[PDB]
Amino acid sequence: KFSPQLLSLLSLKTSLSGPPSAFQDWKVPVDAVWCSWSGVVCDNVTAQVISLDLSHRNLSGRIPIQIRYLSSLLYLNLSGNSLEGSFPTSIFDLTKLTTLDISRNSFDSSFPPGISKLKFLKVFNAFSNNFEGLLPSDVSRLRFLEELNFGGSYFEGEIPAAYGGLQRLKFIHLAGNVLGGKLPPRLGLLTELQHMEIGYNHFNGNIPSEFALLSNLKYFDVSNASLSGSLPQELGNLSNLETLFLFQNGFTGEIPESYSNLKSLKLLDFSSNQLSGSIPSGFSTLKNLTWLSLISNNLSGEVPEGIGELPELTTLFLWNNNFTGVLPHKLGSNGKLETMDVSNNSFTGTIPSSLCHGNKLYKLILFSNMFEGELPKSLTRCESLWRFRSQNNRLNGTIPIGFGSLRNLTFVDLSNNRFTDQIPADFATAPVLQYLNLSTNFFHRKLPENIWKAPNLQIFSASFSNLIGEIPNYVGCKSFYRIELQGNSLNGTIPWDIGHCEKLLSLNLSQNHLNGIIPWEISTLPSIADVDLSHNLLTGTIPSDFGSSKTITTFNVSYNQLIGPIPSGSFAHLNPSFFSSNEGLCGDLVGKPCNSDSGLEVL
Amino acid sequence: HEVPSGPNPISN
Ligand SMILES: *[C@@H]1O[C@H](CO[C@@H]2O[C@@H](C)[C@@H](O)[C@@H](O)[C@@H]2O)[C@@H](O[C@@H]2O[C@H](CO)[C@@H](O[C@H]3O[C@H](CO[C@H]4O[C@H](CO)[C@@H](O)[C@H](O)[C@@H]4O)[C@@H](O)[C@H](O)[C@@H]3O)[C@H](O)[C@H]2NC(C)=O)[C@H](O)[C@H]1NC(C)=O
Ligand SMILES: *[C@@H]1O[C@H](CO)[C@@H](O[C@@H]2O[C@H](CO)[C@@H](O[C@H]3O[C@H](CO[C@H]4O[C@H](CO)[C@@H](O)[C@H](O)[C@@H]4O)[C@@H](O)[C@H](O)[C@@H]3O)[C@H](O)[C@H]2NC(C)=O)[C@H](O)[C@H]1NC(C)=O
Ligand SMILES: *[C@@H]1O[C@H](CO)[C@@H](O[C@@H]2O[C@H](CO)[C@@H](O[C@H]3O[C@H](CO)[C@@H](O)[C@H](O)[C@@H]3O)[C@H](O)[C@H]2NC(C)=O)[C@H](O)[C@H]1NC(C)=O
Ligand SMILES: *[C@@H]1O[C@H](CO)[C@@H](O[C@@H]2O[C@H](CO)[C@@H](O)[C@H](O)[C@H]2NC(C)=O)[C@H](O)[C@H]1NC(C)=O
Ligand SMILES: *[C@@H]1O[C@H](CO)[C@@H](O[C@@H]2O[C@H](CO)[C@@H](O)[C@H](O)[C@H]2NC(C)=O)[C@H](O)[C@H]1NC(C)=O
Ligand SMILES: *[C@@H]1O[C@H](CO)[C@@H](O[C@@H]2O[C@H](CO)[C@@H](O)[C@H](O)[C@H]2NC(C)=O)[C@H](O)[C@H]1NC(C)=O
Ligand SMILES: *[C@@H]1O[C@H](CO)[C@@H](O[C@@H]2O[C@H](CO)[C@@H](O)[C@H](O)[C@H]2NC(C)=O)[C@H](O)[C@H]1NC(C)=O
Ligand SMILES: *[C@@H]1O[C@H](CO)[C@@H](O)[C@H](O)[C@H]1NC(C)=O
Ligand SMILES: *[C@@H]1O[C@H](CO)[C@@H](O)[C@H](O)[C@H]1NC(C)=O
Ligand SMILES: *[C@@H]1O[C@H](CO)[C@@H](O)[C@H](O)[C@H]1NC(C)=O
Ligand SMILES: *[C@@H]1O[C@H](CO)[C@@H](O)[C@H](O)[C@H]1NC(C)=O
Repeated sequence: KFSPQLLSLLSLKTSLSGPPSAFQDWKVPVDAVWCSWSGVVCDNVTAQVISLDLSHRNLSGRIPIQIRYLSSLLYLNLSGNSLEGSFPTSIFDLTKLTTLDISRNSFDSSFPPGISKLKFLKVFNAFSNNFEGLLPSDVSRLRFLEELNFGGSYFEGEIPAAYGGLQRLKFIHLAGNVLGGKLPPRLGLLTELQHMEIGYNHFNGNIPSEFALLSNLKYFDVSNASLSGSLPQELGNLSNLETLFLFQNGFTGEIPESYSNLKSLKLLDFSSNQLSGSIPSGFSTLKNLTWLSLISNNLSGEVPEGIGELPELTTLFLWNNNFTGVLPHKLGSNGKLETMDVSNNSFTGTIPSSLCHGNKLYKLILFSNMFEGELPKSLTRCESLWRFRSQNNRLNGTIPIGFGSLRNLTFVDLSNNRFTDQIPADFATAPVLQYLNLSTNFFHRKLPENIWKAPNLQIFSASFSNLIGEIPNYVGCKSFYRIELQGNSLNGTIPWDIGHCEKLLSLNLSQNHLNGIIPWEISTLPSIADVDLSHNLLTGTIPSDFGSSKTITTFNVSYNQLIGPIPSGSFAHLNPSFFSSNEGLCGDLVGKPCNSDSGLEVL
Repeated sequence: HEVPSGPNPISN
């Protein structure tokens, strides 16, 4: 016999080049032999290949023209290879084909015209290839086509409007090409369409009113297209829509109140448009809503209170608008809230007490608002809290004491607030706390005595909050690389054991009342870069050890009263501003060279 | 090539 089936398959084996693992399975011993081969599925009756799965075997080369001899083939998967060059027209001769997967290859040049010859093609996946030029208009002739994916190539030009003739089509992914032009409204006529992904192109004009006609549309993503203009209000009619991504566009005008009808709606993202308006009060009614993201628009409003009662809402991103009024105080009460960032607004009022109600909230960003009152003590009982940044507010009273209990708490910025009294001592207990900024607050008290025992604290800044008393004694100082204490009343000597902070980079002790000698242990710090000791009561001589330090960049000792020679060393080329207002300092830099005798002040 | 999907992940 002469088996076309065998000629075809063996042509495939010789023409595609891959590791042994690929075609080693395909062998002819010395009786319909190919059906036992990897990814070859015969028809139970005819012994013709009805399915060929060649995917994800690193293989290169060109498809041989002999592939047309598998004339019973319903299923061809070449996905996830290194295949290259023009798409072979050979494929278009397999006319019983149903699904064809070309994806995650590198196929180049134009797409070839034969595709319409596959009358029954249901599924076509070309995602992530190298194609250029126009999308093929033949696709519009595929009557049974359900899934079409041309995303992730370099296609240019307009989406062919004739596509809107594919009335069995449920899935169109065009995103991630260079397609231009206005979106053809005829696309709205696709009746069975549910998924539409067009984003990350460069388009013209708006979403056409006619897309409102897509009765069954569920997912709609067109982002980082250059779409602009007023946001079509007829879209509220899409009652099955559950995913709407319009972000990173130029849409203007307001949010049509009609959108309160998108009742299946789960995720909604309008980030980074210019959308000025306010949130429709009707949004209370989206019961399945989960993601709500309005970031970086021009919206100005009051958040509708009903959003606090949205049962399924998990993430809420309102930042970089100008909202006013207060947050709905019922907010966290659904026990599903996970991240919330409302920063850089005009919000006022108290922080809602319920935000963590279910212990699922790990990201709370309130900063650069007008929030007032005390920090709800419930935040200290929130076990999932990870990152908390509330600075630049009116927050009040005393910082509640339960934060060091929190096993995940990493980043806390409480600065630029009105806090008073005492700095919770469990901050130095916090197991993972990496960054703590209490700067510019009004507590008049001393630092927690154990503050430098913090295991993981890298950046600690208390500057310009009214601190009194001495500096605690730097015992662990395990992770600290930035320490900002300047602008307080701290008294006493600088602790001798500052040497224990091995990873220290920047140290600002400026603008205090700190007396005594400058500890030489500073110069034994391996990595120390910025030291600002200025505007203190420091006396005595500058330890000569500091000229031996090859690592140190800014050393600002000015407006103390020190004496004796300035270290010669790396200090030689240092900014002479650093030694000013010390009238007993001596040396070349300050232009009063040194008395040389037996008795000096050094050693 | 890769194309992005899902919601805008800008963060603070
Ligand atoms: C570093 O400063 C702290 C406090 O900060 C400064 O306090 C004074 C010195 C002001 O000039 C401001 O610049 C700062 O706020 C010093 O520690 C503090 O020391 C206080 C006494 O010097 C102490 O007060 C005492 O109060 C109790 C009762 O004291 C009796 O006397 C007071 C007036 O002194 C009187 O009104 C009262 O009715 C009593 O009869 C006393 O029993 C307390 O135990 C205490 O000694 C503060 O409590 C204490 N504060 C802190 C935060 O430690 C510190 O001495 C300074 N050190 C150096 C080296 O100067
Ligand atoms: C611990 O917190 C401290 C205070 O919370 C931090 O120090 C302070 O930091 C702020 C800003 O981070 C700084 O104020 C600046 O803010 C204004 C806004 O600057 C931006 O906005 C303007 C218009 O609003 C715009 O043109 C620019 O984009 C600009 O970037 C400025 O107008 C203002 O003049 C100033 O530059 C404080 O000066 C600064 N210092 C103090 C003492 O508050 C501190 O950095 C932090 N520490 C660590 C380690 O994180
Ligand atoms: C062509 O072959 C492709 C690889 O052989 C195949 O892609 C892979 O298909 C499976 C589905 O069977 C996916 O595997 C997992 O998908 C989800 C999570 O994404 C899980 O819930 C499933 O249980 C399953 O384990 C792969 O993600 C998918 N992609 C890759 C890169 O492997 C295509 O489906 C084939 N094409 C056709 C038309 O069938
Ligand atoms: C907070 O919001 C304002 C406006 O939304 C931001 O201020 C402007 O930022 C842009 C881009 O950085 C600048 O070109 C403008 O000059 C700024 N305006 C003014 C009046 O300064 C501000 O950057 C936002 N803050 C954050 C952290 O995003
Ligand atoms: C955000 O909106 C508010 C309005 O609620 C603007 O706030 C200022 O309001 C005062 C009166 O309280 C007036 O002086 C002005 O109407 C506003 N200030 C200015 C300088 O115009 C606020 O300016 C808005 N934020 C912006 C525009 O960045
Ligand atoms: C703490 O914050 C609150 C609110 O800003 C202050 O007390 C309330 O607010 C104003 C002052 O801003 C008072 O006139 C009200 O009578 C207070 N009650 C209510 C219900 O708002 C308070 O002054 C702030 N400072 C503290 C407590 O030290
Ligand atoms: C230590 O902190 C002081 C804070 O005052 C820094 O000096 C000031 O720097 C700001 C810039 O943010 C200037 O506007 C002020 O004029 C400076 N103050 C003075 C008195 O000149 C200083 O730079 C910090 N040092 C380091 C190493 O970070
Ligand atoms: C938006 O588009 C531009 C160019 O098309 C790209 O550089 C940018 O990364 C895109 N934004 C995102 C989030 O991918
Ligand atoms: C929603 O669909 C129908 C149109 O046939 C009607 O209820 C209404 O006019 C539509 N809403 C609009 C156009 O805003
Ligand atoms: C969302 O509302 C729809 C109405 O189309 C309903 O079928 C569905 O049950 C709701 N959500 C969930 C998670 O069930
Ligand atoms: C803490 O964070 C980890 C991830 O770092 C997470 O798996 C865990 O659920 C969190 N624990 C609590 C109590 O929230």
